[PDB]
Amino acid sequence: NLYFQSQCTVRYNVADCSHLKLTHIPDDLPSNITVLNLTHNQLRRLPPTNFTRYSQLAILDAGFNSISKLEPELCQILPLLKVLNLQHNELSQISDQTFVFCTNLTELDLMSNSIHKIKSNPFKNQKNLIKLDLSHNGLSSTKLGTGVQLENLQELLLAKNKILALRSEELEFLGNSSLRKLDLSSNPLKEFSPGCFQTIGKLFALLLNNAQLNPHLTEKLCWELSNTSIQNLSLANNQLLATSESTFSGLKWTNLTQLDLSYNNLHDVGNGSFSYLPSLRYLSLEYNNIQRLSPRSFYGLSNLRYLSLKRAFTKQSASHPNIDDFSFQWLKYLEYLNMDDNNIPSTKSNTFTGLVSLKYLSLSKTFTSLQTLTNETFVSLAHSPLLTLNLTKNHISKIANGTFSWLGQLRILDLGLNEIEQKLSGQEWRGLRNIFEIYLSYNKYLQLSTSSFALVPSLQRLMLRRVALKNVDISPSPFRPLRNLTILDLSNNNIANINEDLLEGLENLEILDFQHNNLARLWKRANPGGPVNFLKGLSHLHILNLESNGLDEIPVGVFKNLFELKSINLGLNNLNKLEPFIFDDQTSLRSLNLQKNLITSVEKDVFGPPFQNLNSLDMRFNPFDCTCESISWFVNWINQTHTNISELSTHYLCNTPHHYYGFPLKLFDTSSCK
Amino acid sequence: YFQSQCTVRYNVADCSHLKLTHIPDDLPSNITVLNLTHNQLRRLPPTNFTRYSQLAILDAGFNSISKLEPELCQILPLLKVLNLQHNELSQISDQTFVFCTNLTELDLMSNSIHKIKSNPFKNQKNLIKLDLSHNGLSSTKLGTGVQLENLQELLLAKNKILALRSEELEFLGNSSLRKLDLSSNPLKEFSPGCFQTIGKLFALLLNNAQLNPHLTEKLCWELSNTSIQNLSLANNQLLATSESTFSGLKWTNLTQLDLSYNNLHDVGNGSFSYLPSLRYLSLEYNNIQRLSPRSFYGLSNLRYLSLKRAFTKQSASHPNIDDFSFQWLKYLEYLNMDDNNIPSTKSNTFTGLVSLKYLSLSKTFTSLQTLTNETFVSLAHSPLLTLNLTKNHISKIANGTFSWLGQLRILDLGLNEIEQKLSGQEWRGLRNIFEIYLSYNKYLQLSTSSFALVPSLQRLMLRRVALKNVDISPSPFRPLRNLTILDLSNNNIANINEDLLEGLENLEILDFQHNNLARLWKRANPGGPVNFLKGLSHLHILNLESNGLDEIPVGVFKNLFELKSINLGLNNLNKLEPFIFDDQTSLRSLNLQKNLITSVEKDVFGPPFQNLNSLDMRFNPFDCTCESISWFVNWINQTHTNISELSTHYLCNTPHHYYGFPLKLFDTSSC
RNA sequence: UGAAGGCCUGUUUCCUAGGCUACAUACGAGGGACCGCACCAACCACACGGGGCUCAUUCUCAGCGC
Repeated sequence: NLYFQSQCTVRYNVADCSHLKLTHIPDDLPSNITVLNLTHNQLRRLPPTNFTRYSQLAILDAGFNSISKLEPELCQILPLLKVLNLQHNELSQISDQTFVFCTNLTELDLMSNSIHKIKSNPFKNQKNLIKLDLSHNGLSSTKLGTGVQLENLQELLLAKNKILALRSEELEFLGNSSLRKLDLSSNPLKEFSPGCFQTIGKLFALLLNNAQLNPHLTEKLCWELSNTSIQNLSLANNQLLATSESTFSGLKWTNLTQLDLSYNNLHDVGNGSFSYLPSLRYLSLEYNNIQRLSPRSFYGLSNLRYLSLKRAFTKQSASHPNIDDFSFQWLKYLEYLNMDDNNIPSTKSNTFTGLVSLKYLSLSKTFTSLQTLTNETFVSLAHSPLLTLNLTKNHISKIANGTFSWLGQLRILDLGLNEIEQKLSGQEWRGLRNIFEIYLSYNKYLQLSTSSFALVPSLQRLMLRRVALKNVDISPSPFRPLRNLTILDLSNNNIANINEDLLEGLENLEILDFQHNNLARLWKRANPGGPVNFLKGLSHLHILNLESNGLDEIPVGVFKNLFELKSINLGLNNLNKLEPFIFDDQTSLRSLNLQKNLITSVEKDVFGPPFQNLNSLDMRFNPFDCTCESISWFVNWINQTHTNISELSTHYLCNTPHHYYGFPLKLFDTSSCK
Repeated sequence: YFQSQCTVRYNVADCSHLKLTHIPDDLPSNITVLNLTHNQLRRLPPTNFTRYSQLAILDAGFNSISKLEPELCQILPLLKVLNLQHNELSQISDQTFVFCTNLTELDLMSNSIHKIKSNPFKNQKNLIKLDLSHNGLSSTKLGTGVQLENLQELLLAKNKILALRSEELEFLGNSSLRKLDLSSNPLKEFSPGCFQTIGKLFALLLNNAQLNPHLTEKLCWELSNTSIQNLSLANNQLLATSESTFSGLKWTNLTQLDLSYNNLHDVGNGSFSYLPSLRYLSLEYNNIQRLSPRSFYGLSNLRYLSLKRAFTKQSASHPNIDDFSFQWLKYLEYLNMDDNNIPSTKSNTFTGLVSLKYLSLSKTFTSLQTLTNETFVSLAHSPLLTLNLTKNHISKIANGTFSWLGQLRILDLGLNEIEQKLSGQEWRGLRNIFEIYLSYNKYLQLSTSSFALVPSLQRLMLRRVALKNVDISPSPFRPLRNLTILDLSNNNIANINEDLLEGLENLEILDFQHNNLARLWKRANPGGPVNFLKGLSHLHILNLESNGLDEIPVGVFKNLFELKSINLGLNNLNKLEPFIFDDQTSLRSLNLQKNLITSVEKDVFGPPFQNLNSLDMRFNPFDCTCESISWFVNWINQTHTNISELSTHYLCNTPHHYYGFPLKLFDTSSC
């Protein structure tokens, strides 16, 4: 799509003029503008005179053009300039006089230009520069001056260049400038001269992603990083195939906080390799090939508070990863441990010993040979105040009675996307006196029973999507004990029969999702038994979704006294007949969806009440009757209501009476009908 | 959806899928058909049909009928065809079919007649096609005297017949059976005289009958000395064959023989020596391991043969057809050989095939990758007329590979990995070529002398081949004086010199889609607007879809008086130069869907609209003002042209007061 | 010259991604004889949009070297 039209859509002092194949600078624009998003055009230069119209510009974005030369007069003509952007342009030379007049500049970007060299003090007048960018413009020396300059610099970026080493002298121009992010990623460094980083005033973060490092190189690097204030350090995308004690020997004189080692094919962690980081707090090990772990692998990290292991262990191949017991006895303050995407065979009897502060534990798709959660696979976690356990995608097939007898402090439990297939006798949840949510969606099937949920009265949420439930109509209802339940998602299970005892006593329920369950027959005027009213006394219902159940007649009385309903979704059904006064008690309705039905007439004795305060209505794809007797009131309401109706003009068509087959509803003439 | 009283038609009252329980009577008395298929009827009282004694064929399939009445026949004396499949009948008494005599076809397929003991078909002297397939029978006996004199097509599939007694078939003494279906019956015995007892037997189907070489040997020894012409043996355990396997067939004028789906493993030496009249043979979906020059010995009269998926799979076990394999099939004319794993063609494989005309090789090879000047020496003595060679991963051809097939007409080379510069010598010798199929290859580099050696070409397909070197003078297509179709489509042609297509006076179809030739058409004109459609006066259908066009030059359609279809969909046309279609008066089809057209004026669309039969211009941001669409909307109100999806896909995206307004609903009076 | 880039056009691939189709299979009702219809679900197939990426040959830079 396009419709970029001729002139650019000018807005409130933000004149975006992207993708217009411009060649000149537009001048007609008001003199009160502060922004010029000139991105994505084919300009050749910026004459500093064609901007005399508006000396009110604040930020200039001229990225994605073919600018080859800037002029010093541009700065003085635009004295209120703060941010400049010239990425993906074709500059080649920066003279000593170019940036002389720009002094209110704070951010300056020159990313994909071609400054192969710089030999001057061109940033002298830049006492307000905060974020300087030079990433990917083919440089070969980090030197940008000879005296202490850029006093208030804050975020320097030098990615994708041809820097070969960091001389001690070619960085001394940062004597008293607090660098808070020094990006140097993807620079083929080969040497770190002594004093290379100590010369900077303050250094906080440092990015050396894709810098082709090796253990020797990073050893020299770390020996040159000591005795500074570094706090974040990343080493992604390297050849750090191994580590030992001497690898990070230099880091002992720093208050390091983060350390990223992702994407290194890190193969074997040496014994005590982190003994020198008693302040590390955020560690990553993602996407590597750790073969084994020993109780010395994490020795000394007595102060960690986060750790990721997502895809950290070797692949499946007959080579299988092996984390031996007592591996985490040192991480006495750890609280989060992601362990997704691994191939650990199963949990041993002491794996998580000593983790007396673990709170959040994820295990999504970490196992290959579990298939059964017995009462001993979690004995190692008996001493951890857990608050979450993500266990999706493990091909779990069955659970034993009292597996979770240990996690007496758990809140959320995730069991979705497995092959659980058993009768929930109710003893599986033994001990979870503090459970708060349980996630069972996407399993094979479960056979509920009267005493299934009796052991977890404090439950508050419950998800049973696509689980193909059975034995759902049993008295008393298995849900009766859950006095504190609020959400229910008993959806996409295909429930043929719903005894009306279900949901009795769940007074606190607020969300009920009951889609794709083919409960059609239950609603009937033919009534083998009196029309079911399972929505008996849930007075706290807000959103009730009964979509795609082949409904064709809602009994009168099912919505009686549910005064707080906010959204009703009855889409994808066969409703055509609408009993009078079905929505008499729904006055707070804010959302109503009856799309994709067989409704032919929209009368007032049904839709008045809900229409009285509606904010959003969706009733498209319906064979409306285009006669004033069937739609006159509706069309009037459409003419005089402020409700948000989506796709009004195109998806409200009458399939009758041919004289109007295709006629837009809103266009229906109503005058001569009374 | 829509159900209601069934949609009655001209004396054909279809009332399917209505969950009926009674028989409708309101229907006229001039009806001849009742398609009562797919309902829930329990039975058919022969009195509720008294209304119309004019019925001719009754279709009561897919119901729950449990009993019919003899009075039904006499109440409906003009009944000819009956159908009761997937019903639940259980017993056929001697009096049920007594009054039906004008019956010709009778079907009782999925009923439950576990037994029949009477002469119930006595009054059936007009029965032609009787069906009893899949109703749980255990004896083919249907009577005791010669009955069903004019029977013609008997079916007995999916039953529990265990053998064919000589006596339990004698009720067909003088009835010419022309199709005796017995598929999927676990036969174990063939008593002597089993088939000779029938008057005449022409075809016989024994599909899925669990046969073995011994069983079929006894069968064939009991089939001799009859008039059988077609015989099928699909889906069996015929794991091997020898000379004695078909020893009995020597006394028959057999014509067809199907052996598909048998895991047929090894053809014995001379195993077909007894069929000097076989004319249509099949061997599909088996596991022939090897072929010997004796494998087809004696079949001196064959005229068709399929080998699709006949050879063993890839596994290190590879099929091997040795040389001189077809020296006996001196009258063969068709040979399908799809889906095999023959490594390559030897130097004598097709020797002796001096009558082969149609040869297919679609996906038969695995290790060809190069068609040299010797892979077809074995075909030097065959008047071929087709060669299907798709899906062989061919990578390159040598000069003069086709120097042998001097009588070929159609050549198929699509769906391969051909990647070379067509120097022009590849087609050496094809002085009679008629069509060449090159679509779906890697890429070809054309040259001035590419097609110079095949002047008699008439069709040419170059779809998705990613052409290069297309603008060279003179055009490589210039020599093809007889070309008619061109399909130079989906190749992305940046530059088209206007010399191309000059002299192809006989061209009728040009397909030029998905080629992003946008720039060529331009008013800015680096060079004068290209007019490659210079003098093709025989053009009928011209498809230039999806090329990012935004301005057609004036003069490109001048004097092409026979154009019948123009497809300019999926472009960026918004501006329409006056009088672009002045010479297109015979236009029958016009497609301008999915464009940026905003106004439809008369000085452009008058002429084409004058005689149009079909127009497609949907998905366009029409201007809903009478100045832009008034004439169009009037024409829509007063024209008989076929416009598809008129009422829903012709919406104005302007001027908001009408955003979404159906075009046809646009009021025009006050303009 | 080569190398390098932003502008429009579009070619291929990749999914994701939706809807619609089509197929077997299943849970149900209801009728029925000793196994045929409606609702629903998932399944895979087919057609077509929609989201990323990778090529095209044009419109124009520079930096030259000589």
